[PDB]
Amino acid sequence: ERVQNSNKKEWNGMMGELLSGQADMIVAPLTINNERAQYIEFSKPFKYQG
Amino acid sequence: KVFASTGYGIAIQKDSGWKRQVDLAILQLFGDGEMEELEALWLTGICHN
Amino acid sequence: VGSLTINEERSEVVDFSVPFIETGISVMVSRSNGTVSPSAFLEPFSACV
Amino acid sequence: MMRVYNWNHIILLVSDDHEGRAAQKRLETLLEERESK
Repeated sequence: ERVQNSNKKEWNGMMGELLSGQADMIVAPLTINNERAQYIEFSKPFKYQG
Repeated sequence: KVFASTGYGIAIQKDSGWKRQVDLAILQLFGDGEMEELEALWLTGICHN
Repeated sequence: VGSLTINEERSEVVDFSVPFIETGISVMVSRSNGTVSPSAFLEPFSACV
Repeated sequence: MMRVYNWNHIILLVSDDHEGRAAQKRLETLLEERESK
């Protein structure tokens, strides 16, 4: 989400903590896209989904 | 109910940095669903419905 | 790029990409089927009537 | 100073000023390397 009056798009949620360094590794319903793979390194998919 | 659960991928030389940008393009493919259309072009049966 | 699977004894040797096709081991048969209604209509009516 | 003694980790503190920001920009442009092969 874009931070208001700063033109900066900032993640929230789990990625508001992990990309800020406030958290360690995450297990989650990790829906995988291009951008999350761009900022978070990923393991191989544990549970194939749709 | 497949007894195994694995995936088909691509083999790369170890410590080759290109595979990151390759996987970015793989997720670029995943972001629009063209492989479903190629599955409609390739992987489609007759009475599998 | 051939249709090979990502496996543990293979990933230890070289670098692997993200899997793009979900795969799994099963079996297949050419089986004609049917059913048995064992000596009644399996619980024919409501048993109260 | 990296690969003088093969050093590979750093945590920085920037002076909130044009000096520290410009030095941070210079080292950020310096860190854009290792495009092998």
